Amino acid sequence: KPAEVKLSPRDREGIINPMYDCQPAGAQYAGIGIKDCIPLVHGGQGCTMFVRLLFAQHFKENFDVASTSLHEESAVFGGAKRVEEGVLVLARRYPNLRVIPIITTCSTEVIGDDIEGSIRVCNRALEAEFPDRKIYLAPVHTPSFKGSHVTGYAECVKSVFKTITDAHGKGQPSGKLNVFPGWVNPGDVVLLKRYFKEMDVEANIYMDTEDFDSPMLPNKSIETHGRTTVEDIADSANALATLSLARYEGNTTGELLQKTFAVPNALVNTPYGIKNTDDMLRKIAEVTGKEIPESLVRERGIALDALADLAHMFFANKKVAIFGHPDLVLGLAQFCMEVELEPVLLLIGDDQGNKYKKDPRIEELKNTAHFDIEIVHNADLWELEKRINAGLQLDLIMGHSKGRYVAIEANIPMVRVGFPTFDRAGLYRKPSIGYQGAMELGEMIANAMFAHMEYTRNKEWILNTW
Amino acid sequence: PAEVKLSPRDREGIINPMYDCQPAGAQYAGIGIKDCIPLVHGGQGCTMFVRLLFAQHFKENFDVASTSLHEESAVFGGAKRVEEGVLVLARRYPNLRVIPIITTCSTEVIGDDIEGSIRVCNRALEAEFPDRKIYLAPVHTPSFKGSHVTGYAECVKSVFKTITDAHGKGQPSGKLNVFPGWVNPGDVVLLKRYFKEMDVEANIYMDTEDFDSPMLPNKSIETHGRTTVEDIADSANALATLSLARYEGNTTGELLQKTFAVPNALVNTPYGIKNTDDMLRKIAEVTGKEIPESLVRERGIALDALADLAHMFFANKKVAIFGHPDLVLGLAQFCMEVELEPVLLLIGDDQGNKYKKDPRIEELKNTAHFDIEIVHNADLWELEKRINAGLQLDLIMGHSKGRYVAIEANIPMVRVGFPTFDRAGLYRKPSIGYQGAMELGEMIANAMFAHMEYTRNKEWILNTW
Amino acid sequence: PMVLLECDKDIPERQKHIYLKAPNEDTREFLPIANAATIPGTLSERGCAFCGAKLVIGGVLKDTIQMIHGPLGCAYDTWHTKRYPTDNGHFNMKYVWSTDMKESHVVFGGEKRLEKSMHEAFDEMPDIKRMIVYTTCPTALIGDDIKAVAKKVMKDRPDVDVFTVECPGFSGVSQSKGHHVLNIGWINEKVETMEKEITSEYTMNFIGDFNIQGDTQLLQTYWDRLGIQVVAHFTGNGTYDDLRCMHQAQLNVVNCARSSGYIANELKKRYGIPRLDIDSWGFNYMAEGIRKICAFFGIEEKGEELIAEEYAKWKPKLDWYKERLQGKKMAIWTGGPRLWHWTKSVEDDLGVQVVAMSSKFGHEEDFEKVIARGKEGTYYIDDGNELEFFEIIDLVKPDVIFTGPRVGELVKKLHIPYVNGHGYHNGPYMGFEGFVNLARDMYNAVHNPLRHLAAVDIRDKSQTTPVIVRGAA
Ligand code: CLF
Ligand code: CLF
Ligand SMILES: [Mg+2]
Ligand SMILES: [Mg+2]
Repeated sequence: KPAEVKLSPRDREGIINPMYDCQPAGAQYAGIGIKDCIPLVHGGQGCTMFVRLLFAQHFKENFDVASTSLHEESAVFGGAKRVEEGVLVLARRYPNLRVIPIITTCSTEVIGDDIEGSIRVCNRALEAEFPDRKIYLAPVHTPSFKGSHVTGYAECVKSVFKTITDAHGKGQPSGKLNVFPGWVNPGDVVLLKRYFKEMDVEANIYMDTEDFDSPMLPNKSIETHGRTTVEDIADSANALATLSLARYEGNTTGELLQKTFAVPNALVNTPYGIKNTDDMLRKIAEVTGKEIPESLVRERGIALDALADLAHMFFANKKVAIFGHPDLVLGLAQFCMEVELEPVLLLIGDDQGNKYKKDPRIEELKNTAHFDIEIVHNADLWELEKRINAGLQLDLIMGHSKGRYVAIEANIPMVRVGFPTFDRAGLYRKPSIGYQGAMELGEMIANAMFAHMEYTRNKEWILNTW
Repeated sequence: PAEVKLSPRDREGIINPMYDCQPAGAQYAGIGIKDCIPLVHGGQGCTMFVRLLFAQHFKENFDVASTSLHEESAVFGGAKRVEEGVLVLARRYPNLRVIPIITTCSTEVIGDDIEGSIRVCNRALEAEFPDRKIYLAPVHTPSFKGSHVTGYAECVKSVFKTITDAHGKGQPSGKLNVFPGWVNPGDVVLLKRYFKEMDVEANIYMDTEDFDSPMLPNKSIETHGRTTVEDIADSANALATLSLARYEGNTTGELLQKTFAVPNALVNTPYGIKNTDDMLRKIAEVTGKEIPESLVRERGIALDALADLAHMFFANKKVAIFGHPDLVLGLAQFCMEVELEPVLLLIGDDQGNKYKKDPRIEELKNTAHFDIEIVHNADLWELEKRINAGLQLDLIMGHSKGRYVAIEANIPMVRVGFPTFDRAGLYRKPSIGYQGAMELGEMIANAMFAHMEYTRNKEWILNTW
Repeated sequence: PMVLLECDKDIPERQKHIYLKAPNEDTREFLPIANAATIPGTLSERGCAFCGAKLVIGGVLKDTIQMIHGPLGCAYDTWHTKRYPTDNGHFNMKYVWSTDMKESHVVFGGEKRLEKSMHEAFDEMPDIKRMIVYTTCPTALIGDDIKAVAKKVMKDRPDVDVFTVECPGFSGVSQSKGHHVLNIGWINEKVETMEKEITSEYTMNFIGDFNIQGDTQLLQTYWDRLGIQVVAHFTGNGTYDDLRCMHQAQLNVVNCARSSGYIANELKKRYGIPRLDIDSWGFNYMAEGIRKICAFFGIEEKGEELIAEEYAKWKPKLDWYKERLQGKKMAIWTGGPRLWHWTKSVEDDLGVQVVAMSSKFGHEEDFEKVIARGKEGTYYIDDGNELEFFEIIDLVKPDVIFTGPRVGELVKKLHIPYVNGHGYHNGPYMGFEGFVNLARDMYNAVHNPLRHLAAVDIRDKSQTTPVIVRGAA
């Protein structure tokens, strides 16, 4: 019987151990990458404060997000005045504020507050009070009872781009690429910037989160900010092309810019592993007419050299489970097979299965795998734990830190990937995409296995002459 | 009652040696030179075992040849093995330029006249290859003194003497000479970036970046040192020498000062924040170039990362460190910056009379609030035995030949120095500088975190730190 | 006087919330307004009422499913964020449960979705027999009757017991309302529904302690030495069924009078159980609390033996830290009670001067206590916000801030060290040993080479890089 790649839904109505947060959390993440932006989350206070804590867990940094502080009165009689006051209190106390994504929650979606109407009120009020400022208010509809933080991220990026480009329109061609890498770490942004620099390609990376890893400086200044400005976003209408790296994390903004401004959008496989990075670089060369540089041939070759020290010795035939954002899960499954790992269980955590079934990377796995793969959509992390309890034999888990107790108790080595990775130090600074990222993922896998061999006394003497 | 004490190993024998012998270090020096194949004059194991050791650390081949001393040479002398070995190398490797001729215990005991063989071979090579120049450097490395640390330093010095003797002083280059010592490719990459950002021209001796070589579409082999004859010859013409390692190349900086009046500046090896700061201040002093904002920022990113770890996870934790002397003393200082307590420092060779004078000892004596034992002439059994007698350690920092000590004692361990064969990719990860301090601190934390999970020691605490 | 901070010029209502204590004032004229509505858009530190019920109180229990009836985010957001170990492998921290509400359920109702999720949770973990169901914003808004659902599930599953809490996030103004609703619901529905064996002549409940980093387990070593049976811990390292037995205790010992005073008050009213308020943080406070407990029970000598042994074990180290922490300036920016439990204990036992305090959700009661115990020249802030924290730092220049991790990571940029005033650094912090642990973390936070290094600008030719000499007790 031939290997089979099977998609299946979670068979429970409820969730145990959710893989993702809700849409408003992802909208907050999109917004914190914008310079001079403070998102305003219209709903109860937990919807803000718990998400600021989540970002502190992943990045070990503070990010500014405000609440409208919905209380009983507003829950019963309507929350428009909480929005309106929150926008004015922000503008009054933050003189440099320029962008406020107004992010709905379950509460304010259920009660039907008219966000666009509150924006008209606020625009009137702000134009009267602050005639020399322009503040962009973007309506972000993120009911938490649909989708997940992945969809909320995509929705917020799209809404902010619509708002800012509606105001500025199309103008002087920039000669630049738009790049939507999706939900990646600062280290992934650093790597992409280097690739564009080495290929002599001007690009804006949306959002530019490099400075989330901010210094502690002699002058005590706070630099923990997004670098993407209003001007950068507005300039997306003028780009040569859009490179979208993540189908579920920004491609819809690339599509919107194609429809509105005739900026051609190029969606490529998210660049996890060697082939996906090669194909991203080929697309960049195609759209720009720029040559792929020797420096990237060399980085690729150093990655391959490193991975060749590991694949048949330590990885071949080892079984892997992967969970995280869909672009990351599918991309890491392809990386794993390049290094002879066998990703037998892929878990994707939300209600977007109608889309996942059409992802061309599913077909790519069907056409390559020599082992069965189960892809569970609408998955929770109990879907992983229960399968291990029932006898699934895994050699490795790759996923975010909220799955840590599954791996710890099952005594399975885990590599921390995706979001949030709070239970190890410095991972936000490590690339996972590109050639360097493939190398650093493979070496994390090996080093996790090596430590496990030592702790379990499983042929630990073999780590000498590999 | 607050005491940093130096003491020797109390046993005559060794169990579990920390370092290899001098010839191994001489080989390591030589493989960082472009178009160099060292020739190790002695029995075959003295070559082959060291080529294996380099493959363990780097996961790469390096070319080193043997003179294949056999029984007849042990009775009558081995000069003809040297002479044959040089010609066989020159004839079969047309691009070869440099041959350090490294002695061993055998060839030191029997007293072969290396300098006399070099005169023979220079005459032979000049006759046979009129348009070629091959530099033969005599490297005296008896294994019954010193260690691979001393052997490295001796080979660097001899090669520099040989090449600069041949070319002398020329026109000022405006460059620095930099002797980082025995460091990884990742350390070399970091230093090159620092000099680039500071707009300082420098030669790094030896430039081992390309030891981490690609697997390329054209099947080209690039696994070579980048330091050329011309680079070494130009050391005579430098503005100054920056020596980062007292025991690993400072004597070459001094030789260049004595011979060519190139002023040598020895600084603390740049492990940790202060030592990196002071290195950059010396560079600025000697060059007149300002320290760039980019290095203030990298420093600040390192401090930010280390501040997430020091009082939460590191404070009052007891550390043992072993490795090369410059690395051990430098890492002890780094440890202190992050609130770790390096209570046991082990240095593995007979150079105690020098180590007692090292100014970093005094820097430790004036700062530690806990007793520090520095064991010189140490072996790794000195660590295991102390643990067995009750020494409580939270962390070991050292090279991979100590792994079983840590594994069996159930103590987390960060792999530093040479060789680090039992983890992947460490040769590519800086340990010096600001980024290196950050990388070291995060290895320490991540080793502790994994240990907490495997041992179920408050593993729930890794959520909101 | 009351203080209008510069950053509050356009929200001048904040003046009523910030008191700077000055000589000769009648403090009754200067009590901050507390427990009032939050101002939108301020970056207030407050959380929601659901948080106060599930994260803070109910979720501490070791043997109970925490079924959050709502969309998935309220569950995700209350998981991997607390440090309340148990003695059963930390079941409470490993899991969280959601009904995964969808749009259909908003439109047509979520009661069947909850019912199915409850049966699934009990089926997936057959050895777990207890559950708390919480409402969240949208399930409250649509009127799902979770008590009726729970009643039906209990009829269908005679092996289980379920408690319900109606605690949407928009209830009240903060976490506080969640405390209230859970306390009152528990005493009205579940107290006096079970009994346990009484094995001591001396029995108590310990009310308002949540086992942060093992605090409860450390205090239990005292009660075991004294021969006192704890009927129930509310809720540190607790079980659902122990809480059903609370009416059996002879004494209620209260630490967190904010979150858990409600149930102590109702237990006194209904059962006659006296309420004893203590401070279980602070070295000399802990001794006073043990002496009060022992005086109530008539076991004064046993209490003196315990205190003498604990002083001999820990007071020398405490005094080592006091010598080095004397005069250091501290801020406490936490929920509320730790302000009044810590201001005078760090002063008495460590010589530390608390110069600024902020309470997310304290009531006027909490401000009465903190101002009574606190210094002149200190700022007392109700419902503080981020820009106020910066201005306060500029006014008082603290050497250390006890606050949550995110604010700690903010103030790090200003070269100010922090200790986690919520989840601790290296706890526990209650009891005799715990105050030594607190002192140690404060010492290592402030006497930290990295702080000194960060201040050096290597470009300044006039500057060198210092070496700092530290110590250990
Ligand atoms: S104030 Fe509190 S945490 Fe907020 S929703 Fe309300 S009970 Fe809950 Fe829930 S799913 Fe996400 S996090 Fe909100 S938008 Fe709704
Ligand atoms: S051929 Fe064999 S390995 Fe060589 S010495 Fe001879 S027995 Fe030994 Fe020993 S100490 Fe070092 S490695 Fe040599 S130079 Fe002497
Ligand atoms: Mg290699
Ligand atoms: Mg940081």
